[PDB]
Amino acid sequence: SGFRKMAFPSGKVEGCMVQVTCGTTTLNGLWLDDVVYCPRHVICTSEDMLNPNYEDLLIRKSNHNFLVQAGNVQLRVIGHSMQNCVLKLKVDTANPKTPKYKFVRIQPGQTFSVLACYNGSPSGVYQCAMRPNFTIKGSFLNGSCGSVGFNIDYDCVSFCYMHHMELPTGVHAGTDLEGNFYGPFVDRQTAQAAGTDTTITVNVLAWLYAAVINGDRWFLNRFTTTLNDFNLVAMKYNYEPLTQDHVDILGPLSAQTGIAVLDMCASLKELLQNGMNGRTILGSALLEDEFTPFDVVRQCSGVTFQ
Amino acid sequence: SGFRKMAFPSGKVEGCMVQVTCGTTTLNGLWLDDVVYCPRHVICTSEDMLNPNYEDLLIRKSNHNFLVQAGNVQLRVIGHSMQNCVLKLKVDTANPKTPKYKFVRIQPGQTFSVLACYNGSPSGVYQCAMRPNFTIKGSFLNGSCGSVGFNIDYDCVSFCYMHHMELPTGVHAGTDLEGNFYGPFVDRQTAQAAGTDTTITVNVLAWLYAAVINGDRWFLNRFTTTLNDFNLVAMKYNYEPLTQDHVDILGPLSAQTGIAVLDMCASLKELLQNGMNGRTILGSALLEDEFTPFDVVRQCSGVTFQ
Ligand SMILES: *[C@@H](O)c1cccc2[nH]ccc12
Ligand SMILES: *[C@@H](O)c1cccc2[nH]ccc12
Repeated sequence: SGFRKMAFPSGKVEGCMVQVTCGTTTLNGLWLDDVVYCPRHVICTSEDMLNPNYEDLLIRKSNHNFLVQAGNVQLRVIGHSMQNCVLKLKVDTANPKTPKYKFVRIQPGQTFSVLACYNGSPSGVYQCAMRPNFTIKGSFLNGSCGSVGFNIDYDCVSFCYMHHMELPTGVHAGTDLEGNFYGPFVDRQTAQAAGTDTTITVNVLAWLYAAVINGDRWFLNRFTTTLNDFNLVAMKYNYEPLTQDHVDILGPLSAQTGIAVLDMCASLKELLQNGMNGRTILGSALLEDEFTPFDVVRQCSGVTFQ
Repeated sequence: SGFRKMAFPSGKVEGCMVQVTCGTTTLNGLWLDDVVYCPRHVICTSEDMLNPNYEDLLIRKSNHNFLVQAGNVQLRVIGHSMQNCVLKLKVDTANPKTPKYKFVRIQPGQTFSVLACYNGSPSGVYQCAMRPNFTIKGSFLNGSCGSVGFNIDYDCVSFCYMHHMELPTGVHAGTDLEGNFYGPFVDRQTAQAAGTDTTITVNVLAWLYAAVINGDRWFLNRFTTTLNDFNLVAMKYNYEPLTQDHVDILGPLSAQTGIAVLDMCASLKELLQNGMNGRTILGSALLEDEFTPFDVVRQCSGVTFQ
């Protein structure tokens, strides 16, 4: 028992992190096979950081302008190209630590692990969710550009996020590993901002089920509600609508706890309308929305990876 | 910016995890050089699990009774011995992935990373603190015995915890890597229970400083307090006393924020006496006590490891 924000073991990703330097900009790159992936903003100078034409900036570069270091061993760049907002550097050495991997793009509401890095050296690992507004509430300092987010399934690493920048509210924006931004953000200097967010309803319900599995029951009740009536309440409190597919996805947790999904919706309705009245759920005084139904099932049931 | 529960990168520990089977009990072991460390309870059967004499149980064992598997490769046990509550199995192969390491014992109030494992395969990583009552609020299912907790300093892994058992409130107890239990717990079947806990005051103050660094200031005030007057309030709310050494340890964070330590104590006094009145600090509606001053400085300033 217990319930923690749990990241995937990071070893398979640690062996891919390298340092990329170009001019006076140093950031992180991801070394898979004989390609290093990094944010294209590495080719930018401070004056360039206003409205850059990256195609012009890149044609002016030579392979030898890119200094790539894997630990204390230098990698020879032998080609370079741009894909959307990422750069692809061919090096003369395939990474012998390349795991089996995929490049996947995730949905708002999904979670992933982040390996924060600086100067190509991993610093820490933590769990994040992609917000409905396509930002993530990360923990990043300068030099963390190019740190990646990922999930692991058996032995295969699905990379889903590369970090690019911090927005004015302190939240973070980046791309998938094809270089396409999550949300309406750009890698140039603008007044861009997060814009309005919502709470991930199906994840809150999953977490209430985690709580019942772990012995917190004070918020349960005899009442039930209809899906339409719950969704009218979700809308008032800025929760996102609950669909029949969400209900279906919650079936296994409902069957394990014996609590009908619509019954747990009635409990959530009461919690939004009454607050918590000084009590806690799984050590939190707030309704937590950064655990998916899958996250709850891995942690309360117990699957590993190799 | 941002502030997350952040674990150390787990790769160096993943390469040490193995599976140990004896009879019908399977759990995790830690393989360093040519020794595998695991809980001595592995030699116990269900009837033995009432008041076992482990010295008798162990003399009845042969090396060949211990099946040790590193991935899908079997390790030959060539010796065995008991140290306090851990078992030490000599194998015929030194682990080529052995990091530089130390066995350290930590203090209540300190934090560490936990690599949860099952069948010798790492499952997830998360951050924990050692509670004042010598338990930890972990996330563990059956088969997680022998999972370890650790910190990393530059390239050196300081192992501080091996997991043994779950107590009736759902919290967890284990040993240091010398096999000495944290707190008044034993590896036999009793009615043992956690017993009363307190809140780690210096860690709460560190986290308030993290919040100010990250832009949360609503809880600040002009007031100050004396150390004795704060400690009278800490005692009412079951917080642990604040010492002059705690004040000294908070000096760097105080100097960075310009907020005197005793001023931040006056803020904490107000928060205990008034609650939070519907607001949050670093995304929490509770006063968080599982970040040390060191944790705040690594994350709000930014050190890595190799
Ligand atoms: C580094 O990830 C990056 C990418 C885009 C824009 C930007 N500005 C400062 C760093 C940075
Ligand atoms: C496995 O860590 C362990 C250690 C002591 C007592 C005990 N009971 C069930 C598992 C276990």
